[PDB]
Amino acid sequence: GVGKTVLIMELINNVAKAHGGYSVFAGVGERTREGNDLYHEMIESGVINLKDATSKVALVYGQMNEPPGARARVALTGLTVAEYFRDQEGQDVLLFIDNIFRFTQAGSEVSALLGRIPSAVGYQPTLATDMGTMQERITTTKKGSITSVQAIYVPADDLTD
Amino acid sequence: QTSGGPVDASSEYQQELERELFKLKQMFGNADMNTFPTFKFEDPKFEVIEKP
Amino acid sequence: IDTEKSQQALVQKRHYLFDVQRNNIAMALEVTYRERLYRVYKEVKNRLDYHISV
Amino acid sequence: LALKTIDWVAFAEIIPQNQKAIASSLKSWNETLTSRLAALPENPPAIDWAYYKANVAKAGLVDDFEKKFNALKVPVPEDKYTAQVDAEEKEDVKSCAEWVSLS
Repeated sequence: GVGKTVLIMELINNVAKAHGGYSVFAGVGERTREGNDLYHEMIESGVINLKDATSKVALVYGQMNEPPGARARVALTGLTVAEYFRDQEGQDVLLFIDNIFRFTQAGSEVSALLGRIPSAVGYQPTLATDMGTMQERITTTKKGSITSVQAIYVPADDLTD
Repeated sequence: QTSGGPVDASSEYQQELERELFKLKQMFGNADMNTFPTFKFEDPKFEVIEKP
Repeated sequence: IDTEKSQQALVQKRHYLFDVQRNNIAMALEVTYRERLYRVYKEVKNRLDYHISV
Repeated sequence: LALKTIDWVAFAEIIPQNQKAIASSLKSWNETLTSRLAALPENPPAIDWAYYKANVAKAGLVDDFEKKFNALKVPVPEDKYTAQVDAEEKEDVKSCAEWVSLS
């Protein structure tokens, strides 16, 4: 209900203008309908330019109809295309992750497929290290910085999940 | 044999050195740090402190 | 009579306002002087160690 | 830095009711100067060239930079304000001396 795509697009615009930072948007486990909606809203509002080279965001999408491996590595794909900007252009990149809980649950599905024994509630035994090996690359190095805006879903409304 | 080439036949590793030193200078100072500094000073404000 | 005497005592103690003006002016200018000292000191050391670091 | 001994509400007995804010504002400023002078030392810690001559690879840049330093006159601030308040105090001493004479 509340306008969140507008806040995301405005953060992209501002960070591109105030600083010189480009943005990356990862689409972990996203609904293809909402992905198309976001693509067209960002084309309309000028953040994406189909006819010039003045686009301020790169898009990476792993939809919901993709195997758990895709949905698990798509956040890393976005992280890599942002790390390039940071470490080779000294920019202050903005990396969005449209849902981090779907990243967690895709890792859970992957580890389940590989035959590993689940842990508390059913998540992977490597939940903390899998989250860490990703989030530890969103840092501020001596070359630049990556600031991450990660939409969060709280399952069953339990903040202790 | 490298007095003829400061960084041993590179023509590379410079594109990043310029950026790194850019940060280096940029926040070590924002002037001609090679120079000696000339100083503008400012001195305090004051008001009517006698009995009005 | 006693009220007059108390007024006399107060107006005797009067001079603290002026000597406080004095103290504040002195302290302010001393602070400014030492701040200039440290300004120039810090910044020339900053140039020097900039050269060292690079 | 020579300073004057001070009582504080002895300073508030004498302050009239038209400039209380001015008075305790000067009080607050006094406290700001107390802590601020108490914080930093008197003189800056001078710097050794041996660590700065055996380190810099530039030609004598250490020596001429620090020579300009050790040959620098920093502008000493001047009072320009104690005399006027001293004269004001003398005049008030006169005024209230005659007041107490009448009384």
